[PDB]
Amino acid sequence: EELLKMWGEELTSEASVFEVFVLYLSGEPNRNGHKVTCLPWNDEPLAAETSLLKEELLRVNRQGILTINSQPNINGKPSSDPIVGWGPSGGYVFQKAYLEFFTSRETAEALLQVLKKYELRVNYHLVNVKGENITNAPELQPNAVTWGIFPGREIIQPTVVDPVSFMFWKDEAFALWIEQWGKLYEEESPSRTIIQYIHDNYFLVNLVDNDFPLDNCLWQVVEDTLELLN
Amino acid sequence: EELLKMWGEELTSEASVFEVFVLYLSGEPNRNGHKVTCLPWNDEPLAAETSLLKEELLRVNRQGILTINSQPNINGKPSSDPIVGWGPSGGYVFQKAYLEFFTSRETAEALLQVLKKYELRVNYHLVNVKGENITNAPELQPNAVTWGIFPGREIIQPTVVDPVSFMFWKDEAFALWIEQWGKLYEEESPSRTIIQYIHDNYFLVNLVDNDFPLDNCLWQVVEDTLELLN
Ligand SMILES: Nc1ncnc2c1ncn2[C@@H]1O[C@H](CSCC[C@H](N)C(=O)O)[C@@H](O)[C@H]1O
Ligand SMILES: Nc1ncnc2c1ncn2[C@@H]1O[C@H](CSCC[C@H](N)C(=O)O)[C@@H](O)[C@H]1O
Repeated sequence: EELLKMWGEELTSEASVFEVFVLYLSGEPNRNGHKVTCLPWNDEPLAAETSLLKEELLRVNRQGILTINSQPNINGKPSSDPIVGWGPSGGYVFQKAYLEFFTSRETAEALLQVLKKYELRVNYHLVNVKGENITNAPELQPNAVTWGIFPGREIIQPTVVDPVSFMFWKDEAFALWIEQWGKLYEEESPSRTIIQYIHDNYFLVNLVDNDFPLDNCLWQVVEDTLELLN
Repeated sequence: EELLKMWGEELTSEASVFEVFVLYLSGEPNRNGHKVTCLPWNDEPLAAETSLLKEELLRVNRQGILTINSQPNINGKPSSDPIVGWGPSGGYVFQKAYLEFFTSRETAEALLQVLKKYELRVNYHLVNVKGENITNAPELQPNAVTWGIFPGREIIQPTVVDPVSFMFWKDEAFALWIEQWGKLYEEESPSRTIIQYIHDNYFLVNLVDNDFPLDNCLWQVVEDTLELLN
């Protein structure tokens, strides 16, 4: 009853879903006065590194690019930074920019068309519930996205985007629609209709911008998809 | 006969050894008109990254800090750079500054005294033929000194300074004096005296500055040792 109170008692349209993600990312309550304190993929409030890319995420989600995971790029910041720092003291820490999101088939086709402009810079991975796995991943090999350099030590790379492990995550990612939000609504409801439509027709998408020394391209990539579509 | 022609037919003093290293590092011939084209540890001309730190090495060796291996610090330069670049195209490549050298016991004690000022920033390792291994190495663990970040890929760290492997290199490093320069001179020669003295009384020393984003400290560390000594 508390989940169904924050995610809306009944969805009017896709817009309702778009708002549930925008109200998770902003601090604002819905029209009923309740904050979206979690989503099926998160169960938590955001980690503090998202403070670096909040407005951007607001803008992206307001369009229907439904982000479920993210990362700022970090260019060798002090390992003591309370926002991004980790590991032993006196080192440096690094990140690639990363974005994980669901999309409509229409927006997925517009994104595949725009990713031709960014092919070598951005690793991408689109998939849907029937398969149709599309990725530019080198030989289906991991991509490092977080690492740290520490005094007297080897490099530590704690975090990766593996195209093989993503295909096990896919099975959670799409089933968390029906199993935790669909089964929350009535069987025959237009709400269930909406959620079953999103369970079937949407693409899960992952992007990684490999140029961590530069400004993040992923926001311009999505602006370029909304240009092409609009 | 060709080695003994370039390393000098007979050493007057330690100064003679100091000059053989300075004439390896500069392009200049000795007083006899012959270039030092190699040393016992190298068998080759320098790699092009030394162009970035030549004058510095000239200055260091002119004092008796006999460098046998070195590296500039590199802060995420294009992986396509003909000087420093390596691996797949479109990535970034990184280095810590590194210096490997022999020293007199007097200069080794002056360096141990000055390394107290740089303790956390500079990894150091001194050793001599009897043992007397001194290092600040974390739990006797490797230190990364070269690495690269490439699109779609994990980090590659091709090059390390391992405090355990250094103790196998030690046995070459000191024996290459007697086995390739000492046995080049006569048995009873003052030249053999000189080389046996350097085979026994000198310390092999390795330093690594871990702050690759900053200007290299190692040159000021050696200036600080020549201040203390002088
Ligand atoms: N709905 C959502 N949209 C965008 N980002 C989200 C999100 N829910 C969680 N996140 C973010 O996803 C990230 C998980 S942590 C990612 C790993 C970490 N940056 C590393 O350094 O290895 C956090 O920043 C979290 O705030
Ligand atoms: N006598 C000497 N003094 C100082 N440096 C030397 C030297 N003889 C060789 N070198 C240097 O030692 C280095 C060996 S290559 C070191 C590894 C490489 N920089 C990496 O990126 O992993 C070369 O730069 C070479 O020019």
